[PDB]
Amino acid sequence: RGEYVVAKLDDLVNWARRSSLWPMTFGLACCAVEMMHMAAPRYDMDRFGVVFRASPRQSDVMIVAGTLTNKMAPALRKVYDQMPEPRYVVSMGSCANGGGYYHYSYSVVRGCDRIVPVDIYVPGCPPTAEALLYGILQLQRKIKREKRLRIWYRR
Amino acid sequence: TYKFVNMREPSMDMKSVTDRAAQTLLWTELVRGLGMTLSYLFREPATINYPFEKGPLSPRFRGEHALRRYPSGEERCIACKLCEAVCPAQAITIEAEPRADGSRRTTRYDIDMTKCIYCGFCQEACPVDAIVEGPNFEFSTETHEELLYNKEKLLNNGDKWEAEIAANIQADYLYR
Amino acid sequence: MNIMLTLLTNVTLASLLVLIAFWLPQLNAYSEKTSPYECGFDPMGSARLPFSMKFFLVAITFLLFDLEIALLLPLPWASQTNNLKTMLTMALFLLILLAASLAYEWTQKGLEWAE
Amino acid sequence: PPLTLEAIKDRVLYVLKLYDKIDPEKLSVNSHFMKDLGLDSLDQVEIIMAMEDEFGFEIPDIDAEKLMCPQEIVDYIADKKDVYE
Amino acid sequence: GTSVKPIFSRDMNEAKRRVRELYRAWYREVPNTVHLFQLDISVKQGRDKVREMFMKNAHVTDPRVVDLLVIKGKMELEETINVWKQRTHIMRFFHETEAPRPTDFLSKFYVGHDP
Ligand SMILES: COC1=C(OC)C(=O)C(C/C=C(\C)CC/C=C(\C)CC/C=C(\C)CC/C=C(\C)CC/C=C(/C)CC/C=C(/C)CC/C=C(\C)CC/C=C(\C)CC/C=C(\C)CCC=C(C)C)=C(C)C1=O
Ligand code: SF4
Ligand code: SF4
Ligand code: SF4
Repeated sequence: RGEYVVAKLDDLVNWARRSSLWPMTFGLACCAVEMMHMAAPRYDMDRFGVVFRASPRQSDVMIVAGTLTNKMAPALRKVYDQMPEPRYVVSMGSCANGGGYYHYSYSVVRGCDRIVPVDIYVPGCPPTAEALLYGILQLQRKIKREKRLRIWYRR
Repeated sequence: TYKFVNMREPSMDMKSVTDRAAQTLLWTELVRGLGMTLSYLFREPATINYPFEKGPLSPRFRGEHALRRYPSGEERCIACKLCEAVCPAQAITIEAEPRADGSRRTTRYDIDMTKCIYCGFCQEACPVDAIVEGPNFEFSTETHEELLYNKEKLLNNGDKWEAEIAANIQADYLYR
Repeated sequence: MNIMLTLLTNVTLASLLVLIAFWLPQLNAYSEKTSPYECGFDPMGSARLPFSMKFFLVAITFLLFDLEIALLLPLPWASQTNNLKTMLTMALFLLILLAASLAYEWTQKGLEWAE
Repeated sequence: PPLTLEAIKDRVLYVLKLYDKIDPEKLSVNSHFMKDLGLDSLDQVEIIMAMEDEFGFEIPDIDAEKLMCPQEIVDYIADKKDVYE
Repeated sequence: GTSVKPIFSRDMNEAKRRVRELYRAWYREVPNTVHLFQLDISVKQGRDKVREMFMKNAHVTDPRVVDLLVIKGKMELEETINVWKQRTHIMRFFHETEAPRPTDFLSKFYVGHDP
């Protein structure tokens, strides 16, 4: 039946997307250091299929790791625009989540969500590299639960 | 006491210069560089098998905030507002009101995880060990609003991680 | 028979892969998405203005150097002649003149890049 | 061809007319901007700019404030390129 | 006491001269911003905004103040010239997303408790 065929196509495409999540080298602050430590041998992003890649044209997930300030927010929004779809935003740290320590400052965006649609909120100051890996795996399951071709079949 | 890190003049004996020319032509330190990486590939990798294998922690680890309670069942919090008055990020909001029994307990105890800095200052300030930073750190959420913790959510965390948090405090209270 | 059949196979396979790459993925395009990438912030505006290349001398003498290899390449068949003395003298003449050209460039700045 | 007070005057009147805040009928050779037309000094800035850009040469600020009415405008642009009737 | 150091100008006339040349630079610039920054507002729609910005602080009379805003406007021009401001930074001058605010007392009374 057509539903089974589109189901299997959904599983294949979602598996590819979740098993080759290519992130972006967009570290901003101390939350980037853990972003490096999970790339360090101990946790090693590489075994999970995730390999760092600059040039947003060839990346899927943006881990906004660090404080997002007013002077940088236009750059972050523009760079998010460069990403071809599908795209995902993982927010690392309290600063990139809702403001963190400098939530009441004059030149800090009170949450990265106000600029891009954040897909996964990873809490911490900074989050432990295990916690960030957990957030990435949660995003992976999110991609696994996508129903693109199913919705197309029931257009 | 100081040392000259790069103050070495190379010897100009015929043997020395022959060795330098051999290293230049027949790449020698380059071969050493290859050999080092060969030696480490043959070595054991350091990666752990997350999530089936977890990196080591300590009983002092700071994670998800949680409200504890006495063994009787009554909450430890008495709304003294030390944690709210000491939080560097002003992430705690407390509203108190005398309960029906008479004990002073928070009618609202909200901790904003999206604004928290996980310093642990609240758990030091608490005179009754009511608010603690639990061992949990894998509590990422898909939406922002789920990170704005209420009193009920914090009490649920306290009731859930109580087995771990009681042991962690038991193994660390003597240092404090 | 064989060589152009090959070449055709490669070019059609490549053009196909391009076609599936460009028609299947269901693209959604907007102006800021195709905006030029300049490490975030909007580019100053150029990408076609003159871009100075200081090895212009080096780049052009590459043309003469690569030209000489056309004279040089008949050697595998030139060795199998009955006049090895003349062939050896002429081959060494080419190589010595190339060495002289390279040395003249090296001494008279030449290979050194402009600033 | 060489051009004289006639061409300078007519180009001055033209590029003074394209201005919207200027009025078509109170516009005259004797129409001082402050007095007849009722403008601002900031408006005189683009009067003298509409002078310079179409007239080619730039006119500095040391002299721009002196030119306050179309005669002075035409006179100055006449003495610049040596117009002596 | 009543007499204090000057910044750049030594009278109101020189401060007005500096204001005049700053307006000169801005007025000459505006179409270059419209084209280079890929703005969608009309050229006049930026020149009148420059005029309005100049007219905003047209009430000041202390010379040193006038030199201070002359330097500040020069800095903003400097940012606008070498694409240091971006499209969003420039567009902030035209408060677009801001809903229009009321001026009569009756609407303010209807909308909230503010002066
Ligand atoms: C001082 O402060 C600092 C900060 O302070 C706040 C900072 O923030 C930052 C900034 C922060 C960062 C940069 C973050 C940290 C980043 C890192 C440490 C980087 C870590 C990187 C890694 C762990 C990964 C490195 C990568 C490696 C080792 C290898 C990569 C190589 C690859 C090959 C990857 C795979 C990619 C690709 C494209 C290959 C896959 C493609 C294929 C297999 C295609 C196959 C196709 C087919 C088979 C088709 C077959 C077709 C057939 C058969 C027929 C077709 C024909 C038809 C007709 C259809 C810095 C630097 C900083 O210093
Ligand atoms: S959330 Fe904490 S660790 Fe992350 S950038 Fe902000 S202050 Fe630094
Ligand atoms: S540990 Fe968290 S809740 Fe406690 S004071 Fe620090 S930031 Fe506030
Ligand atoms: S410091 Fe402890 S007892 Fe005091 S208000 Fe905070 S949680 Fe309650």
